[PDB]
Parts: sequence; C-alpha cells; structure tokens
Amino acid sequence: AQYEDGKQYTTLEKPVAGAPQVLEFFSFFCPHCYQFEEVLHISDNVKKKLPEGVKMTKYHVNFMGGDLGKDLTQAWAVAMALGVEDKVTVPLFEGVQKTQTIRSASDIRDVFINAGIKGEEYDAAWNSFVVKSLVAQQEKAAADVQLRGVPAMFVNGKYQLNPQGMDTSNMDVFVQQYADTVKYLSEK
Repeated sequence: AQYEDGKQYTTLEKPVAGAPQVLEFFSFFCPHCYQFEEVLHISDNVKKKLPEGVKMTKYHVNFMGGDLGKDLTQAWAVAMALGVEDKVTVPLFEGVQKTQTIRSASDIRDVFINAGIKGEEYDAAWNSFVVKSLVAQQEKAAADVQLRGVPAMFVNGKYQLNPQGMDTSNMDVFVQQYADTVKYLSEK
C-alpha cells in the first residue's frame, strides 16, 4: 500500500476510546517541537487539510525540563482557558530555547503580561480549579497513550504519526506528507 502501518504511522495495540480526533503533544523544551511550530507550522497545515468540523487538540507534557516543565504545563492550561495559545506559543518557545530568559514561573508569567494578558487575570487563571482539571486533562491524555516522546500526534486515539518514516530533504514536502497522512488517518 502507499500508506502502511509502521511506515508513516504506527497503530496503538491499545486504542484509546473517546479520544479527541486530532490530538497533538508537545513541550516548550522539545527541539523538534520548536521546528514544528516556528519553521514547519505543522498544526496549521494539518488543519488546512482536515475535513471541517474536526476538532484539533494540543497538549503540553511534563517529562521534559523538570520543575519548569510542569510550570509550563500549568501555563499552557492557562493559555487554553484564556484562549491565548496564538499569543504565547512563540515567545514561550523562544524564551525557553532561543533567548533562555525563561527560568522560573515568574518568567513564564512575564511572557503572558507582555502578550497583553492582565496580571490579575493570569494569576486568577493560574490558581483556578478550571486550570487544575485542564492540567489533569493534559496528563491523563498523555498517560492514556504511553507517551515518552514529543512531538507526537494521535488520530482518533488509534493511530500515531510516524515522522521518522517520511522524507526530510525538503521541508515543505515533509509537512505536506505529514498533513496528508493525518488526512488519510482521519478518513480511515
């Protein structure tokens, strides 16, 4: 076949019922995740090829960067609750991996303040129980699928993208192959 289990995707022998349709995992400490966001715009190009009415979910993970890693998962929860993912994703990536000016919870907060979210609003979000269960959702989803690596995308809780098995000579061709794979998996 043109798409084969173990080539552009692997199959979870333990499928995850009730999973989000297109589920993506990342870490602000993850160097391929940086590329996926800044250079490749994976999430966006995937969306552009998905049938519409499909929900796209993206979660942060704890297993990179120790204490800060966890802070970042709570911060991403704050971003999702406030709907400000598109405003903080890039300065969080660059603050962690490019400029190294993110070293504490307080530096993460600065990014949100500079992106124009208000102090009182961030801190209430940060400390709110809605954020707590959003943190719980992120951990549970990662836990459900045996996650030890990022970036990672899962389709319908049964299929996992396999980017090592695609061409990387050309960045644009890579993305398009990636997105077409998701679209195929979507229709399966």
